[PDB]
Amino acid sequence: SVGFIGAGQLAFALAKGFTAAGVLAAHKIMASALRKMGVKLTPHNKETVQHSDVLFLAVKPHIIPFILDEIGADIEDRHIVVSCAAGVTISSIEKKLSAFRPAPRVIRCMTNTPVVVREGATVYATGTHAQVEDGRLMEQLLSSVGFCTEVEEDLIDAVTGLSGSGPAYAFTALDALADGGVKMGLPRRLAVRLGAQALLGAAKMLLHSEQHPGQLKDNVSSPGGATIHALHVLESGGFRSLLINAVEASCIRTRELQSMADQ
Amino acid sequence: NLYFQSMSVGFIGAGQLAFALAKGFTAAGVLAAHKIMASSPDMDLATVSALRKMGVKLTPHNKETVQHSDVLFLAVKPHIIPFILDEIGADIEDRHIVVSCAAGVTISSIEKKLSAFRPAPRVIRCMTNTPVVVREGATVYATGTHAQVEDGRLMEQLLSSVGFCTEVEEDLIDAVTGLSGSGPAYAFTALDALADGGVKMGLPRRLAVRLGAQALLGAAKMLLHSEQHPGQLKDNVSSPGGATIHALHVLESGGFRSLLINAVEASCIRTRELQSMADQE
Amino acid sequence: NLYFQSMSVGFIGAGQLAFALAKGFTAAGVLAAHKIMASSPDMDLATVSALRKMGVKLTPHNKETVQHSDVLFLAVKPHIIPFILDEIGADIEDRHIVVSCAAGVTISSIEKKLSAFRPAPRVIRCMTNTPVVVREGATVYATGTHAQVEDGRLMEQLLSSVGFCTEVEEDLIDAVTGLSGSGPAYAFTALDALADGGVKMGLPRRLAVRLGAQALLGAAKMLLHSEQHPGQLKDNVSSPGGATIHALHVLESGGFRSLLINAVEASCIRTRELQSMADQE
Amino acid sequence: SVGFIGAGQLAFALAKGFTAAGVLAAHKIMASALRKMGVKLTPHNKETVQHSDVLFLAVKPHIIPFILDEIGADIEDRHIVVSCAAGVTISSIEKKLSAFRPAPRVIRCMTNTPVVVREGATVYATGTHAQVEDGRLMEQLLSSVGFCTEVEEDLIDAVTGLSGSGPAYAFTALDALADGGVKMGLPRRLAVRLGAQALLGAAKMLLHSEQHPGQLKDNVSSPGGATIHALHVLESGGFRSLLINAVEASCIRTRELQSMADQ
Amino acid sequence: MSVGFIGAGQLAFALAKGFTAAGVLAAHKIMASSPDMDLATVSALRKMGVKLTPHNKETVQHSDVLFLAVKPHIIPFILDEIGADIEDRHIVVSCAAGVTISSIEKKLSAFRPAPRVIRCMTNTPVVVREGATVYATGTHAQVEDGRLMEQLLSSVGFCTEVEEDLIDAVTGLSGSGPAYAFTALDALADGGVKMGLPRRLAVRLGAQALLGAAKMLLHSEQHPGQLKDNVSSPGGATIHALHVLESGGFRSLLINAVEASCIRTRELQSMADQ
Repeated sequence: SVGFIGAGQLAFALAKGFTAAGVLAAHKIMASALRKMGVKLTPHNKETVQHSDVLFLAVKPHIIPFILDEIGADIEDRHIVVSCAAGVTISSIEKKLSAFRPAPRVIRCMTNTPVVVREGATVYATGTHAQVEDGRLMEQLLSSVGFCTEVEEDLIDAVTGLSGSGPAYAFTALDALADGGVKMGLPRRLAVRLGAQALLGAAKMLLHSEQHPGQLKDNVSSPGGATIHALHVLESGGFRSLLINAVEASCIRTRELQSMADQ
Repeated sequence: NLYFQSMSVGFIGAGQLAFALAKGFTAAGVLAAHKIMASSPDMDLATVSALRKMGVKLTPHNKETVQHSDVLFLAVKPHIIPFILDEIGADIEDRHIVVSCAAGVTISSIEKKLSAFRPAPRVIRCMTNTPVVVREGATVYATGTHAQVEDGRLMEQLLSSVGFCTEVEEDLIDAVTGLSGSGPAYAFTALDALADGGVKMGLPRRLAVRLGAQALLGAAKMLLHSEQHPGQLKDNVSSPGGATIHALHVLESGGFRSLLINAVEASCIRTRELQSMADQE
Repeated sequence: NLYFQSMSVGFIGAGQLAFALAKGFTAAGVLAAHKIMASSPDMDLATVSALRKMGVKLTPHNKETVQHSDVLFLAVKPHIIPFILDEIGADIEDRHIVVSCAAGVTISSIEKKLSAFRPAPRVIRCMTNTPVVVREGATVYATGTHAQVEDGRLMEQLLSSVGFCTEVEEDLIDAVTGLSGSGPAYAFTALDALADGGVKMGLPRRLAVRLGAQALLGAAKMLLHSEQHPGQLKDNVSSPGGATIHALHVLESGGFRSLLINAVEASCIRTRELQSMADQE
Repeated sequence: SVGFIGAGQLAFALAKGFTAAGVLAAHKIMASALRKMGVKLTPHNKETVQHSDVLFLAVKPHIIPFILDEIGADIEDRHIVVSCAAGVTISSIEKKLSAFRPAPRVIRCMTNTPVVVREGATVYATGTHAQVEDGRLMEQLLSSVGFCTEVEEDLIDAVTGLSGSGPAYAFTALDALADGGVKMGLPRRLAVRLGAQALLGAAKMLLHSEQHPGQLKDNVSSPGGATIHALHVLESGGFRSLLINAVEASCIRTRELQSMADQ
Repeated sequence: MSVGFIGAGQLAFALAKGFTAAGVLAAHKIMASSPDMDLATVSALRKMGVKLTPHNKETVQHSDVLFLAVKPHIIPFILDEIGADIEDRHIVVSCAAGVTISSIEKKLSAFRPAPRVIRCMTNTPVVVREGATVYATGTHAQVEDGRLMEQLLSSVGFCTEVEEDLIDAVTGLSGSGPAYAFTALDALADGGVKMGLPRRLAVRLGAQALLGAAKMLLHSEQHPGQLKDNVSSPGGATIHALHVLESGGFRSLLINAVEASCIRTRELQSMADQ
């Protein structure tokens, strides 16, 4: 049994991904188009906690404690509490929950919206009292909707900057690539389709290759060709540096949010 | 569905594109490796020996590839095409469909050269990309004057086995080159850079490369499976005050969007130049 | 609908905002001009004499405005608010709703000052903008500790007569200031620049000003009447190879988008500073 | 009776605008959601021309002649031919049509998509054989869906750069303003609503004022305030120059398209 | 002596207002003609005492000195309209942007030989009698014509004779100059408002600062760099501010403007000479 606290864009994404995986029946999950896929709903978080065994929390960082205060009394020995809330630290969750019952089993998750098409990127960190089997169960569950691996909690800020914010970098890139295609005479719908297919195929090539991305870049840029001409104009605008800047900005903002959680 | 489990394919050229197409086609099961022959001027390349291990037939003689083939792919550097056409023109038969992947080389230029030998050559111009090697390529094609309707149908069936494929008017192919032709190199560059940023912020390189590649693959699949605008998805995922909208602002401040427009335009314009450089000679 | 055709409104301040609100309210017919009183320290301003011609009552004495009013708008420079509250605090009655439009001045700071005199002051914080003068303003409000539910309802009815109006949590008002508070100045700047571009390309200035203002008004109305994303509308209107997508590229190359993000952020941050500068004193 | 040749985004926009104006009944217009509002449809341009008195042409520039060749024989004395096609010159239309019948009555229109909410910006130029009453009828028709005025044909390129492309500049601006609002903590939907309302209100203020936009800027920027701080950061990025660059780029591209028409 | 204006735009008004404010001409001796005269320009000119008429030929018949202050591409049309009405007594003074003495003489010479033509590059501050004007004399202008022109244009500001091939550069500098100043003053006022000044005071102080600095330079033998040195105390506010101007290439932007305006003027002279 799984539950969600928050019905944001990441709650639906995970529920859609889990049900599409066939790893969970839609009626064994309740949250606090969901009904269309057969997801029980409620406006009282206490009802989800009662229902749940593994319990997800999807809320804004500054909202989490209020759910914890409300449900803290109902956390049982059986519960694994999995927080996806951006910037909320394991420490802040355990401190709240330990006021009610000692040894809350807490896992901190950093996932992304492509779990909705089962191509997510997820990392997780295990809390003070999570047993070894809890982390293994987490990895098996989140592996059903994409890549999943364990990290130390102090890398989640960096992961956020890369694969957490990554999809938005890609949506920005795909909008611009389609603008470029339209400038050069392509219909908008075809430009969006072609750019998305190019990025998907390149990403899969890299994941299926043992080679460096620079190596694949080299392999595809013929001497004097169209592609190396285009790579030059990327380089002249500092394209690489902007993506480094982005990962860094999102990571650093996550640290500022983690500090507000730990205040 | 058209029956072609018994047709032969040839590549003039044995480089990255010929390898990627042969690998994708055989992995799709639509062609048996022994029905594929590729010819290379320098048969000491890495792509050549990998074609051998696949079971493709390799030869130094372009005429042998022609005599083997029903579908004939031209996958050589562009300024080589006029010499290849002179070399094999008299070996083109009525059965041949000639599929040019040479960037910028136009249908008219190919038909002009081949018409000197036998009238009505069946020519298709293709714009595809290396991710056909994992069957996720992006392919467009344009059909020539003497290409029968069934030739375009066969073309689309074959290239759809290794990725997206659709027919366009020839005058869009230069723009497609700037977008999905060059597209994978833009993504490889972005992925190297994203991984550098992950490493700067403390991730191991191997994990940074894996995470950034998975983010890009997932985002692209989301867009393809959504009816929605990429701006709508950007809005959907960017929580107020959060890490992502902070990172998007630093992308905007460097003109990130404009660089990708610049790239599509430059690749397209260079493709037009190569085509005009061709015809001046 | 709440009956208030018989309540009196007062403005502390008689500047641009007080004029714009009085003009919008009277043009909406929701208030008669003689039910409005405004007080100014310098009654030699242009806004003062225009208020006179409208039929608004003008006075130099802030206490007289308070004794006249049921709804009391504070529309003065921000660092003036502490002195005004000291001056009129003992004149606040149980009937008064105090509506602060002072940028950055927080509900807590106002309630602290007014609580010294009479407990439970009814305070609402407003963030509105000058286009209320043509009844197309953008207004948000936040209700204070002692504001009854009906006070927020009355507030929204009144401010909705002159534009969009909705209730927010107080901690969004700084961001609203950066966006719709300052927004009209960003548009005036853009319209001057657009007109310069029209004149450069040969249009008469008067026509350039009219065309650019109409383009902006129409585009904004389209967005408000569409469910769609502004990126979707940008895609809808940008024909392949056309004039508009060429112009969008030059906007992107200068980081146009990032400048507007920078502007919203700077106005918001300055608004936070003014609020913190307040409380340090 | 009115007809449309092309069912692009501008054909629907005009038909939606005319029907919303009550200046035309939807069934007195045919094109070559339209049926939903009661607009007769057909795939043969010759059928619209037969049906029509005033005849609009909405097609890509490089497509116009093919409609003219197809319908040229059917143009009658009664017809006013109104081209909205981007970059297609009066000269290129009259030259094609005069091969069939002398003295075609041609008007060249530069309108924009906000005609769909009856806030368009339209200019028109009258051709060699348009009578005076034709231009007056045009102005009355296009005034029902926004501002309309006559110009010389050699200003249409400039108008395109300003009010033709203008709405896209505004959609770009509104997306960025909403990104800024979201960065500073606002929900996306509220940020989009507030920014659009701010731009609409500012534009209306300017249209209802006799004052200069600089004058309204001055009137609203209080000393030391939030707004003048934000205006400074616009100025430091050359904000004004980018909008000049845009009007110029769209105008110049229109000239290049007019040259392809006149080749 | 009497003066005519073909054209009633901002520059013909400025000259007419300046000439009348100077008293060198009684306004009833001034005629202006336009096919569509601005609503406020009619009332201002009529209250000024300026005779108004829609027919360019009435202006010509009325005038001894005849200013042409119209959009450049209109000029060939004007010259063909009035060319037959030019007499020996006429001095034709062109203010039209980039219209060359050659293009005017070629047109006028078709009607009567030896048209007396002067080309003028003036600016709008003639309206407050602080204009900057240069002029070039044409092939058949007599020596006394140039003298009369300089005496007239000196009544409303600085005036000196130049070779015609410097008028493009003069356009870039003093012709366009006032607009550079108006742009500068708006920005300086934004800066004053940013730092806490009321808009009205900021506008007044910046305009007064510019006026006084320009007068200092005019009344000085000294280099502008030398005046900059005299007012910049060590470590002070002013040298700090000059540094941030330097870091943005302030000087280069003004050189760019002069050059761009000059070069645009040459493009307009080519169109006239086409």
